[PDB]
Amino acid sequence: GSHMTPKDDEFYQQWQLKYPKLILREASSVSEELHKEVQEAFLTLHKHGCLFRDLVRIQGKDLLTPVSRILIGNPGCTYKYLNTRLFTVPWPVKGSNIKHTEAEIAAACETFLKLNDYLQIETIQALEELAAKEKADEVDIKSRAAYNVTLLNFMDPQKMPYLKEEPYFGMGKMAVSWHHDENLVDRSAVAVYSYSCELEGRDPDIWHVGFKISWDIETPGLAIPLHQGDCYFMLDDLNATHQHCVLAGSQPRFSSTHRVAECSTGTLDYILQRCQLALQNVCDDVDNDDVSLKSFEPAVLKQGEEIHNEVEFEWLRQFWFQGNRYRKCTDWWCQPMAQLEALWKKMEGVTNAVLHEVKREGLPVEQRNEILTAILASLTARQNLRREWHARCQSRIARTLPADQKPECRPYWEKDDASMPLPFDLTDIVSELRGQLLEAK
Ligand SMILES: O=C(O)CNC(=O)c1nc(-c2cccc3ccccc23)ccc1O
Ligand SMILES: [Zn+2]
Repeated sequence: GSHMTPKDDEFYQQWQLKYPKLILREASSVSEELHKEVQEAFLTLHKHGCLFRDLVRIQGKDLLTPVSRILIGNPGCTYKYLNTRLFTVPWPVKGSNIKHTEAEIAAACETFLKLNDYLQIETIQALEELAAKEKADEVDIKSRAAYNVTLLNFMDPQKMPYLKEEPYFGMGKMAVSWHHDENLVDRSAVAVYSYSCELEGRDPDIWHVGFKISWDIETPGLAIPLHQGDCYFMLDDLNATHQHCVLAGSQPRFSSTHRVAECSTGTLDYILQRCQLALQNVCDDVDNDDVSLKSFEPAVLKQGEEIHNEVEFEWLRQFWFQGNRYRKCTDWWCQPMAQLEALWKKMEGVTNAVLHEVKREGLPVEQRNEILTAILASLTARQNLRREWHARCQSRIARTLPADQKPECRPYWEKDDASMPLPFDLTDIVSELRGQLLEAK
């Protein structure tokens, strides 16, 4: 089990033969102005403390990433990985009015937008070249380079020295283990700008990106040295056929990883449209607590309860688990989250209305049982997911974080709370409904 670096004769040919959708643009091909702007933007976002270690979940374990991160991108866009939905700090894309940041921060976002445009152009060029090599559509290519977000990383290996050893090729210390990037548009490229501050095998003191073939530890892995401002590109199916990792050096290092996030169910607009659809079933002359529904058709109720779950667990809890970090950097999401929370509270109202109907004196049991069968999976999931999020929020690792990042379990209410129609813990309700469904016939 071994690896190759530029110091190996076989390196270049092995790069050609087993890893040709991996492209490398050395810092030289990038303008000094852009380097400067980008690097000052990294340092800027670092000074203002905008990068946070994520509290992710892997194989059922709550883990703090060694790396500090922040997501920057199109307004209203999210990127979900390791069960953790990141919300963009917005950059000023076309027809945008952010009005949300502290001067320097905004300028940094603008910069990473500029970086994004450049890397996009380079990715398009390289993908052209690749298709032309293949020769020996255009919309597809522009589509696979349309980076809508960048995920920024920082790590100081001197302050963060608790790093695993690369287990298969002897590549040494890993900042990030072997993985595929999730939640990307199919066959979409990833473009990385790497900014490192200042013998057998790979140089331990220099940062590398490592690549291997999926399922395969026989084919030697590649360890690519990254210096200051080097760029690399994972093109086409590389991210699917291969795995990559980050090999830490000794100095601090920043990176900007530009992605086409698969946000078809990952944007504010999308989840507001979903909420609007759920509340089509609600009589909406006035906003009060007397929620009354237009139909108890099972399909409509199932849909409603499914959307309720989606806005609660994919949006509100995800957002508040992060402890309102990035309020530091922008207030963009404050109103939208308030709005999604109000919509969700109304849906608590809807559920209550269904539970009210299910108990109604003159409701024929057949219709009742149709309703129960329609909503039960949703309520069961709501209960299990609430147990999970509550536990995730209270975990030992979670309580150790600063007060500026303390996982707020939200929304959360006590039974003594008369403002909420339904209890947080639905155990008894789900029991009753199941009991009802199995009554003698
Ligand atoms: O810095 C580099 O040169 C390489 N960056 C990443 O690979 C990277 N990968 C992920 C990532 C995305 C999706 C799923 C993952 C699963 C495990 C580890 C990283 C993952 C996140 C931030 C990153 O910076
Ligand atoms: Zn990755």
